[PDB]
Amino acid sequence: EYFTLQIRGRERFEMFRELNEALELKDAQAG
Amino acid sequence: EYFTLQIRGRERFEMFRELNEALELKDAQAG
Amino acid sequence: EYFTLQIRGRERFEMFRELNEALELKDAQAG
Amino acid sequence: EYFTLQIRGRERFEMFRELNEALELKDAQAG
Repeated sequence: EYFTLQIRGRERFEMFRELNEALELKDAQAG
Repeated sequence: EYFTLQIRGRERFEMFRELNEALELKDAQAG
Repeated sequence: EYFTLQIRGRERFEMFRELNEALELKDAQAG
Repeated sequence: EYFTLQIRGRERFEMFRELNEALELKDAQAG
């Protein structure tokens, strides 16, 4: 299930995007 | 400028939503 | 109960510090 | 340079620990 979050500010968006990509990379390997 | 981030998983979405709301509350007061 | 997390990199530390302060401000008011 | 952040609450600590480990895994590979 996918959800969408609206974020205000380019810098804030960049931060959350990096954190989300980091979590997805962790899962793809698992650990 | 608003951006939208697609997140996978209800629990992950809840976490990012709380973090985003926390940052917005901090800004509304400023500090 | 307090815990301590060791973080590598000033920029990363700044980011987590802002996020942690944001969550604490949210709790102090509650919502 | 390593920094230390004091966090209140086991659940909050768990969340930041997962996020920090995710960022470190991303860097170890780079991307």
